[PDB]
Amino acid sequence: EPEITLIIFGVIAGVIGTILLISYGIRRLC
Amino acid sequence: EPEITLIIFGVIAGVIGTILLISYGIRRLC
Ligand SMILES: CCCCCCCC/C=C\CCCCCCCC(=O)OC[C@@H](O)CO
Repeated sequence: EPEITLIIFGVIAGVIGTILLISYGIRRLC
Repeated sequence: EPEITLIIFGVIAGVIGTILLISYGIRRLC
């Protein structure tokens, strides 16, 4: 039942969110 | 409220997961 969909997408929004945020903290660091 | 609880956990698990993944990936792969 679609209760896991909230988890997977939350992970997706969690993984994507961290990669980009760190990539914006490193983009200056060459 | 239970839906947002599942989504938030996905984010937290996603945030902690990605941080550890690349932190334990940068230092490893030299
Ligand atoms: C950077 C990667 C981050 C990975 C984080 C992974 C987080 C996983 C979080 C939660 C996993 C829960 C797994 C849930 C496992 C479902 C159990 C099951 O099979 O029962 C199904 C029933 O509905 C049948 O009636």
